[PDB]
Amino acid sequence: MVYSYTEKKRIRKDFGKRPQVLDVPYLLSIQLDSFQKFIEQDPEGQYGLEAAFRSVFPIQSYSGNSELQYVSYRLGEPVFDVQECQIRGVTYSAPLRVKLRLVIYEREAPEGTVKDIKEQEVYMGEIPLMTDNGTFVINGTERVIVSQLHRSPGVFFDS
Amino acid sequence: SNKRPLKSLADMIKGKQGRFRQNLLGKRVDYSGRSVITVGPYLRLHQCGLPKKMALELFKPFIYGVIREHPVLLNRAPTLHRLGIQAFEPVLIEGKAIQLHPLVCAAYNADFDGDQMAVHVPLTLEAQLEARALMMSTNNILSPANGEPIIVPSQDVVLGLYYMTRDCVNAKGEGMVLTGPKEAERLYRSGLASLHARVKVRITEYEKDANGELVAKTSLKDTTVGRAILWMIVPKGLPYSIVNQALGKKAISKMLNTCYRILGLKPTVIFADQIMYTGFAYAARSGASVGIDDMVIPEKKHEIISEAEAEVAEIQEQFQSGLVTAGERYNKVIDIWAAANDRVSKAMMDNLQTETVINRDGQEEKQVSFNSIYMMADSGARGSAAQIRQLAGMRGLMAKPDGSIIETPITANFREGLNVLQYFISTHGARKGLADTALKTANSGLTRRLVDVAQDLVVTEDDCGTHEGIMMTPVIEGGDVKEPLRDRVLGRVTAEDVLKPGTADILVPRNTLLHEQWCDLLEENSVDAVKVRSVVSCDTDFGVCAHCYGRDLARGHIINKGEAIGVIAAQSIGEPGTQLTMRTFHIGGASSIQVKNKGSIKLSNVKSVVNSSGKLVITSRNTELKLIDEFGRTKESYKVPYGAVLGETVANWDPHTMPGGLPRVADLFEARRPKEPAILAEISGIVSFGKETKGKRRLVITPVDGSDPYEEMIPKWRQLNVFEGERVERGDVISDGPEAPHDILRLRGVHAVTRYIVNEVQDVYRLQGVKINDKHIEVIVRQMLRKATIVNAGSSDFLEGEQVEYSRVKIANRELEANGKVGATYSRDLLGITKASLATESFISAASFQETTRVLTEAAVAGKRDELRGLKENVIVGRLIPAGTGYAYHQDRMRRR
Amino acid sequence: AVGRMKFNRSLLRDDIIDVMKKLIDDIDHLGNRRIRSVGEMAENQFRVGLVRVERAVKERLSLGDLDTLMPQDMINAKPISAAVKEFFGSSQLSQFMDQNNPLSEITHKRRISALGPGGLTRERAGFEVRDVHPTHYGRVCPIETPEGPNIGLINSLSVYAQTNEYGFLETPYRKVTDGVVTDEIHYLSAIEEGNYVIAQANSNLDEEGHFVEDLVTCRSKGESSLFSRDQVDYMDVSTQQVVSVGASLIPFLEHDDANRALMGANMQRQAVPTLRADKPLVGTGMERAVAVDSGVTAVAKRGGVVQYVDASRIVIKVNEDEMYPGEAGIDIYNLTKYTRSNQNTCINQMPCVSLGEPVERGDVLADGPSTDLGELALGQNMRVAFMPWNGYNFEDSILVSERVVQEDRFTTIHIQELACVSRDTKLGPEEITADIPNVGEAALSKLDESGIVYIGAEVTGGDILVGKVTPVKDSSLRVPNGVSGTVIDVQVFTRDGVEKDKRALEIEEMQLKQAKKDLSEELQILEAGLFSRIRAQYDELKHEFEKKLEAKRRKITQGDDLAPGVLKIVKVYLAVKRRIQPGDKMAGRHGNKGVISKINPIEDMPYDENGTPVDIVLNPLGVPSRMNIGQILETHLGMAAKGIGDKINAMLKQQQEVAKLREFIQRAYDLGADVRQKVDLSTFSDEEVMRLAENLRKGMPIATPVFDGAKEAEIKELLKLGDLPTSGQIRLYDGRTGEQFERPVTVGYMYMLKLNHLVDDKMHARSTGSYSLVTQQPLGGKAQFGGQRFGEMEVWALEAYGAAYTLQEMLTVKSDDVNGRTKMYKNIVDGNHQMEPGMPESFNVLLKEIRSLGINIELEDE
DNA sequence: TCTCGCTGACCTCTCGAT
RNA sequence: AUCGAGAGG
DNA sequence: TCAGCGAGA
Ligand SMILES: [N]C1=NC(=O)[N-]2=C([N]1)N([C]1O[C]([C]OP([O])(=O)OP([O])(=O)OP([O])([O])=O)[C]([O])[C]1[O])[C]=[C]2
Ligand SMILES: [Mg+2]
Ligand SMILES: [Zn+2]
Repeated sequence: MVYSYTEKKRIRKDFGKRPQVLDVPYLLSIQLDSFQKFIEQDPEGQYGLEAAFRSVFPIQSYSGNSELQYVSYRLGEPVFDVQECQIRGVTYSAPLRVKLRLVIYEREAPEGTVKDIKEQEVYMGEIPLMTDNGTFVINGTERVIVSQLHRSPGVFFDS
Repeated sequence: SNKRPLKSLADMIKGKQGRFRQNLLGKRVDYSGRSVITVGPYLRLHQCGLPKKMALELFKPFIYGVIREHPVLLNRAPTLHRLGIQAFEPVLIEGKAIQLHPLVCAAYNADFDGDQMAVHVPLTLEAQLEARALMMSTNNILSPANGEPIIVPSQDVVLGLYYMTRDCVNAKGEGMVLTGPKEAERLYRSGLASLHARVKVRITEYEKDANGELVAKTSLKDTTVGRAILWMIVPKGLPYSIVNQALGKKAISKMLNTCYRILGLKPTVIFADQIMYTGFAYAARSGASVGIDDMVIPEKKHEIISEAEAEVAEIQEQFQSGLVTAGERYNKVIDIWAAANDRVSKAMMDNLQTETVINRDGQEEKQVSFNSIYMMADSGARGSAAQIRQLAGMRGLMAKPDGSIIETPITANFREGLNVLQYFISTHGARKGLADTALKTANSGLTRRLVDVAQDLVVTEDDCGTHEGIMMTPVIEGGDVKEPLRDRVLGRVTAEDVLKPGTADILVPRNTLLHEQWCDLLEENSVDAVKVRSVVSCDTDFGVCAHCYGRDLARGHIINKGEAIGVIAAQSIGEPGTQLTMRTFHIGGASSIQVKNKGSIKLSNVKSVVNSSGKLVITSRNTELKLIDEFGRTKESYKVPYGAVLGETVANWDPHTMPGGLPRVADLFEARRPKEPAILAEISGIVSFGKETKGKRRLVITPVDGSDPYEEMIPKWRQLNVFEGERVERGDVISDGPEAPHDILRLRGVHAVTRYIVNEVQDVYRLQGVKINDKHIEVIVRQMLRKATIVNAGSSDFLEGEQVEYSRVKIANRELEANGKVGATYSRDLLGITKASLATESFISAASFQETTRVLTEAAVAGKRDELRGLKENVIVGRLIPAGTGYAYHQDRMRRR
Repeated sequence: AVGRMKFNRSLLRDDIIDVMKKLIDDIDHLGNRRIRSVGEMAENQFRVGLVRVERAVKERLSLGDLDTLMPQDMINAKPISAAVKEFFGSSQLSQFMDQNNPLSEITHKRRISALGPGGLTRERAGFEVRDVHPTHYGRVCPIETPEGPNIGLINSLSVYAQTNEYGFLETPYRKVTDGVVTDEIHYLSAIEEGNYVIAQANSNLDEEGHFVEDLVTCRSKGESSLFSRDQVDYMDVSTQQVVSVGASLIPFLEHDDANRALMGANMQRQAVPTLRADKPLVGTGMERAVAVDSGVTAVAKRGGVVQYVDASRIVIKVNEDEMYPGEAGIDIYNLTKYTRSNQNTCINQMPCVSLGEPVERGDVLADGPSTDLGELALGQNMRVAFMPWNGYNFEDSILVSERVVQEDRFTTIHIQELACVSRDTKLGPEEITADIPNVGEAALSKLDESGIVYIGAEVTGGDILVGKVTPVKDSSLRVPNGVSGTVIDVQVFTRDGVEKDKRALEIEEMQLKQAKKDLSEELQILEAGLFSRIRAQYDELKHEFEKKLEAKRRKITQGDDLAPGVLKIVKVYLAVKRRIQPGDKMAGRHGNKGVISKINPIEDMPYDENGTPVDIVLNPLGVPSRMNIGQILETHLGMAAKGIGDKINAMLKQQQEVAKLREFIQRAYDLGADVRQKVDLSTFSDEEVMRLAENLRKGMPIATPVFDGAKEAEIKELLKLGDLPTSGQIRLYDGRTGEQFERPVTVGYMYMLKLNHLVDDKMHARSTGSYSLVTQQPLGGKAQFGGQRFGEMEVWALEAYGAAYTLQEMLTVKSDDVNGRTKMYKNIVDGNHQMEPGMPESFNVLLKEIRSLGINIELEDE
């Protein structure tokens, strides 16, 4: 009843009576799924850095007809891997490269077309990366950010 | 910038973390250590295992220029009472952990668990002298809360003593005549005779003569080999009947108490050491072990479960019969499941007790089984009956998410497996058990309020010379005498000469301490009730005296001048709640009157109506039922509910339908006012009952012998039923309801209110199995009754009705009567412990306790002055307290030059 | 979006009006609370940084410019970086990971907290939030909660629990159609499962899947009641669905009360890994999953044949089907070796494979801490005797045989990191050179020419590791006191612009040369295969190899971003082995715990008829007082398992044909009333059977799933097969006297754990030292070398005793009386001890604070 | 008489960030 | 020092 | 939070 080579070396005697129909899932699947939703590219602005950008990216003067935009974003390769991040005592993070765009329209001429569009790629801070074990390396110390149990948004009636 | 609000100047004075409670009441000290504690069975009571690593540092200035000449103080973290700090003589040991004596574990609540204790070094010569004379573990034989010994064999020692002294049928070596205990030991060691063999031994015993001399008595007694061997460590002066029985925890406790009463201090500590050694040795030799087969599952449970399930199914008759309301259904389900639980517990206990059938010399006799679980149970070492029935019977009912109980039962024990549903149900009880020690301990930590309300009292004089006292009566509420008259009167002076049944003959003259011999003499008489000198009716001003107090429970004899009785009383009252809330998780989160003897039906304070049938139905709300036998009135007290109808059954009612513990103790100590009570004010004898057009029916009560009447307003809605209740006593019940302690005081008296408070507190304490002496509650009540309002002062300096210290009013009245003036009349006021502590003369104590900003504002605007006469003030200003050793210095300070 | 969905669902759907209409016409329920993980919180912090950047952009662009406005100057990355750095490092939910063992890490990563920003408060929380709810079933473990103020608020995820798209916890259930259970699985949330009636896992089923019993126990609407087959809609997927990962590791959990199960689940997390990981003889079968998913064990990414084996590294030759077209075909697994932990324990990886052994995907190649052949091994199997022994196991205490200490079964390695930081100072008072003023010749020779200590040197208390002098008083880093160990690693950190001393250059370049040699060897190992293939673009491969080597060298030589004001940081790692002694906390998996009180000689321990003594002696009185019968059942089952292992070992000692071993092991695996496991040895080869028997010679491991474990009859049968009494109790003889104990004593093997509560870490003793500034009182910590707090309750105790002088000296002479302390120390040292207590400085502080409030408080003389 | 602020709710250890 | 997060009793 | 407390309305 042992197929893996590791288990074939020493098979544990199982006294269980109930057949197993669903195998135990990955124990750290919650952290991996959460950070993968946060990091991975989202075609829609529903989850992650994409949804975060669609919130306050259009910063502009009031009725100035010149707004700041962007096209996409990309996460670079980390300078150091986990082991030497722990050794050096530095955060294991990946630089964030975002391509922003700016549009210029005619002054007091909304009917006229946009005068010019300026797009350029800009570095925006360091985003810490989570290792394969679901943990974070911050300042050379290995850290875990636990999930939070908070009341679901909405309306409830209680006394 | 930080999220938390900035701490202002007042925040550094008030609160738990303020200057007072964090730096003046409690300081960090030098010469202190800490480590884990391990068990040393080789230690004596005055000894503990102190690692050399600590001793090199703690005694470093002493080393520069010692372990035996200088004791040390061991201290556990809670320190619920005084015995949480004790003095030991240290013996240097290798390693890091501290070796603690097994006997002081109960006093410290210590346990070899990962638990830790602190070490303190008395530096000055006086500190060492007081450590040796007061805080030594050898001087701490008796508990301060009650005269019971605090060091007691437990666990392994109890099991060893219970194994030695138990007997077996047809054991090896039965029936042989022995020349003494030494021969019994020789046959045991040689393997010729068993330890449980019923033999006949020649025992020489000593009993104290009239002059106190020891005279020997030699006789052949039917005993066992184990009891004979055990007799060798029993000191001279005790009867052989102490060991001639299967010794449980209670038996060993009683034996130690008897040894202390007869012989004294040093014989008691030597006897305790010998008992511990013998118990450890013979528990090791016994080879007692726990196994899965030791738990026997009776076949009666498999039928009791079905009976209870059918009972509840019938009780909930498909919700179509009616009366399936949530209040009635839940109560009846709980009652049925509790009945099933106790039935199964009894069945399993009965199966375990006589599980052993032993073949005698040609006879198949039956005896008490030697089952391991049972031997751990009745010995009383560790393991309650609830835990045992959880193991081998059922788990029963569990704690609800709310304060209530689960409707569904676990219907399974722990030897058999539990379903996941049943385990999920029991998780609720687990959460409740851990939450009680996590959060409810704050409610107990009541203790601080009791400490501060009473910390000022110190025994100041030998005796008042007064004659007032309080009635002492047994408690027979539960069908048996829970508190005999000996327990109430022991170690307390007598205010009035106790007279023998009849007249002109007095068994006990007044002003004599009722010790064990006097209590035995009183028990020789068939009936006795003694008026005992109390502390609430104490004529001493600014303190209490020894005679009105009684005997020092820890030291046995009469209390000395200088003892801080208030702190001891507060600790004794506050410990049991704290200790019992912690031990809640140990459990695991789990209609008629019948008399002992038949006879004619008697009643007291009963009003009843004739039913349609011949049966009598009670109408009064408060009715007591007591039976009389063919010889005398039977000694029980029972309560007959409103709707009740009347080994003989003499009462019947339905508890479900009428046709808290520490919260209750706090309510009693805070002098809470119930809404309902309405009782007569002044003894008159005539109630006018005049017709009044007002909605609230008005009652005018006019004296037979007095001209001035009294008028009261009695709302009809608030008090539906009103009685006559005339001139029996000022305070007679006019309307049904829980009596208010303030009204009870004002109308009946200080003694009556003290009796009410003491009884109501002790009922709650006794329901949980706690035993505390009544003098502590009397001290607390005395602290409650300290303020008086001077109505119609007359020649006194008091202005109109203002709250004033009762001692000041009494002193002023005495001075005026010396000069001939009339003096000031007053009425005693009942104040809760919080309010009474906040109303003290000293503002430093009040500021340290609570309400720091308000107390400081009052003292500042009023320009108050603190004389620093109490314990807390001298602790804060870092001087000698006016108690114990510093009492003489403080008296010298008061007398000045 | 989840909020809008909840708002629509609650009102069965101007928005403010509809709320009032239903108001005129349980919060702890799961449907009202959702899970917020690290990703969503990081997104929220990014939103905060981004709105700050947007405000800055609006402020900068309000001026307006023609062709002078670009994306660069408008935005700034400083606020976003600051916000994310604050979140990762200072947030309440960003916690220092528990790294005692793999189970602790798993529990921490699966932890759920009700506290945190936008959440509850522990002191404000009541009993309703802290109690178990009918919706906790399968989503949150009811057993595992903290024992302190955080009870009920801090919770652990169940084994099978997930989160849906909206963030609500859900559980898997087996769909029941037409009275037969169907293998398809539907995940249901609390509000979704409330409608349905769910059968129990403990429901007997036939071969076709129909329920055996006519009436099947179920639950509905938060209550459990008996149901017929027709109404059943869903069934539990497993018996472990409710317990968490930590609670599912306890064998025979249904025989314990939930209190002791909680205690065991918590104490499994403080278990310290030992020298050798020892598998649990009695287990559940979740050890492999925990060990694999913890990530402490090297797991073969691709299946292949092992090519190189070493303590430090393992090389796998990937199979032909698993190699990428551009891949050379070599997988290298470097192993962690003696690295410090968060809790100062040791992390070690040891290979569990041999050269040439075939390996498939997912196989364990190295064993992390507390892991034995891919199985979690938190402790050591110990032979326990439940019997009192002269009071040395009196009150929950534990007595340990000296053979346990001799065999180093519970010896643990603890690594301590010490750092020496040199800071910039004007006029150059601080020195870092090896030569220091007033330094002993032996101490100077202990350190290298660079001023740092040699790797591998034994250091005791009061020895300098790194040499430093500052004005010049010696600022050299030294071990504080007492702590002793060996220098296993030294790390030197210098910035890119920080000046490097030649001796410091020597040490740093030695370390960098070692790292570069390791990197070059690792690169050449993979390049050898490509070079051999080319022999059968050599210049291009050589150029690529040189470029990779240069990049690795540049990365190694890249200066570290040191904090401003400091030049160099030298870190010294000390490793020491802690041996068990009286005072060390020991515990099992069933809530039982204790402290070793005596190390008993081997001959004094109780021994069997065969002369084999027991290792651990436990008081039997602790078993029935508590409700942990699971420990007794595990003891019996471990005795049976060790009996089977002893029979196998006996057949191995005298040469026996493989047929007999195969027959016995097949009989042992086939034993049981009805077990799903069917181990067939006929499939195995002779060498495989011999290796299995070699692994089983120390005891056959047993798996007992929670709420599905072995029955008593099966344990008795296993005891029978091993030629052991079925009662589980054997006749023991006293070692000191040779006299048989009068009653049979249960003896078996229980899995004992060593907790991170060593007595040497806890033993402390202070005579005198530093005092606080605001109040002249001793400090308040062992690290600060402070005294013990003499709280108010202890003052009450001394008042009750009447110990006036002891209380006075503790209040004044031992604290807050500066003149009193100064005179008392001289009096004690001189031998003639007299004290004159004075006013505590804290009272003067109180007086000054009250006077600063505007209230005049004074000391009236008379 | 009833809202309405104001008051109240042991010891020890580890870690990092300010 | 303070705060946050844990842990032991 | 959850009580209990007196003092304004
Ligand atoms: N003030 C205060 N607040 C608290 O929250 N806790 C305290 N004290 N303790 C102290 O520690 C004893 C119980 O701990 P434990 O683990 O030994 O439990 P236990 O039942 O006695 O024995 P066991 O663990 O073997 O089952 C208890 O009295 C007390 O002094 C524990 C918690
Ligand atoms: Mg303990
Ligand atoms: Zn008196």
